[PDB]
Amino acid sequence: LPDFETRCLSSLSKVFADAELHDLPVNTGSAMWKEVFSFQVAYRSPQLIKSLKISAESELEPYLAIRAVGLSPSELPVFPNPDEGYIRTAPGLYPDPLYPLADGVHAVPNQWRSVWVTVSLPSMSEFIPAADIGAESVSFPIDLCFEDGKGNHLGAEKFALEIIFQELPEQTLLHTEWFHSDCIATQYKVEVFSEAHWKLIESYVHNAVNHGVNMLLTPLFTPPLDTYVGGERPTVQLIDVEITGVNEYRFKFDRLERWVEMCQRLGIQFIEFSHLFTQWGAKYAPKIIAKKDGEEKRIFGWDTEASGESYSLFLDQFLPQLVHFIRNHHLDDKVFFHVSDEPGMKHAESYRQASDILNKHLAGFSILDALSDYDFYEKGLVQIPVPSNDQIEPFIEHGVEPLWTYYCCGQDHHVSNRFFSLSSPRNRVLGAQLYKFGVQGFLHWGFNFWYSQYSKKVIDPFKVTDADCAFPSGDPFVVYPGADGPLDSIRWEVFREGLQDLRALKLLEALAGREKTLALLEQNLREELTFKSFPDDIEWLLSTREKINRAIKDAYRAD
Ligand SMILES: CC1=N[C@@H]2[C@@H](O)[C@@H](O)[C@@H](CO)O[C@@H]2S1
Ligand SMILES: [Br-]
Ligand SMILES: [Br-]
Repeated sequence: LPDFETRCLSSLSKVFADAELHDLPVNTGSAMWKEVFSFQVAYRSPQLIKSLKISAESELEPYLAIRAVGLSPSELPVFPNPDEGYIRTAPGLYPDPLYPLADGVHAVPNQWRSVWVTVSLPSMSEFIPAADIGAESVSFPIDLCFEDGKGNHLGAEKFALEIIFQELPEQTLLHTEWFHSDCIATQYKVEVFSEAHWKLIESYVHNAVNHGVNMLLTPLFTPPLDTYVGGERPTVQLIDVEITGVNEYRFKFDRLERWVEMCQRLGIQFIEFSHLFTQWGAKYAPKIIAKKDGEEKRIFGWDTEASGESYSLFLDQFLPQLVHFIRNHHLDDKVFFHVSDEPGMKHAESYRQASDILNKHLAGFSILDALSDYDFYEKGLVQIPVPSNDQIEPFIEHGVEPLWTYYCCGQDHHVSNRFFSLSSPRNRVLGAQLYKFGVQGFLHWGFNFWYSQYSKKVIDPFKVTDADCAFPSGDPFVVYPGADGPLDSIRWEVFREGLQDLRALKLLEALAGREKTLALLEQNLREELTFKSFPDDIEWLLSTREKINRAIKDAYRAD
């Protein structure tokens, strides 16, 4: 029999196959009802052992999954001059995708590998095992077993999960991760809005909702994002347009009704309409296709100026009809609009002209856009600014409400992000930051972006994770394409943990008040928590959440 060693670890370790493992063992934790709780087990052999049999024994087995932590390439792990908090800076193989056990799991000579364990807890009232509804908590063991192909025992670890008998309350943070339907169609080689495409969209949206996405980017017309000037992405257009004469249109909303019904069925709460003017300037219209005498033709795009009377007349016809749709489906308090993403100060006049067209028709509706110039908000050009987390200080200082934030490739220094080359505490700490600063919404551009920069070519996300050496690996997507639907990354699992932390902090505030809650979160910090300053440390984050959980368990409750 070969030598075989194991180590039980938290969800916040990243186990590399080319390095010694310094992380300390973790064999206990706590959670609430409705929480997803995760851990992992690292293992190593001097020998090549193929097709390990890995099993768990627990009363929690109906709620438990086990997956293999796979390795992904990164050619651009970092931009120049990365800060000292980065875990690695070299190109190589990084732990990231989570694969089904049925795909096969191996021990590879003198390499630490990992399996990842997910426990998706129900409500107390749906829980199948016996449980004392009058106890403050109950602990359950989870035993994980490794055998070879022939049934010889190789290793084991025991984890003890304490479940506290309170429910993690429903998320009220607004959270959008931009959803690229085109990337689904080109990966799976299906036509846009075929029945095969709709089935895949549903699977991808269900994953998003399960990970705390409650606001979905909704493609009225092909979203004008990450597209070179004079280029295109695959047509994704929910609105049907018939051109009936020069500057004269008729509209049908049937595909939009299908999309909205899908959102309501799967648990999306807010409809975020796609941008109506081109990125980084608001200079042009999106690609728009229409039918003339049965035949499809492009009527708007990079050859139709945003300020031209042609696009103005089109929107004067379209937008009142979309408002009628919104009122007829009782969506009045459930919608957001976009003008144009990421304008600079040099683009303020064009952004204003575009905003003025929408404001003729969309009075009473929420309008937001990603942009970070406070000087740009002062002049009333944008209703809800969404500043980046490294530029948020002036928005906080001036009491802007509702407060939103985002991050992307530009947020490479100090702040929370989700790059391969950053630690899992640096990802998960966002939750605590959103709590302390009273943030109302979080936006990310990259649920499943699987093209290169400017959408010049299709890439394979299992081979190219940096959009062809443009964006640090991890920025453009959190899910990979499995055979029948999405595969999670460890980064996506850790992001959900941050959201859960925010929900736990808000519960402790309901029970004990904001002053005591903030005092607990900041206990023994050398410096105040900010978006740029925090302990990047596994023990700090785990012990802080354990303290929050203990305070909830011990609090005096009303019925
Ligand atoms: C809201 C955003 N808009 C941009 C996206 O379209 C991408 O280019 C991304 C790259 O990191 O950067 C920003 S994040
Ligand atoms: Br051996
Ligand atoms: Br929340």
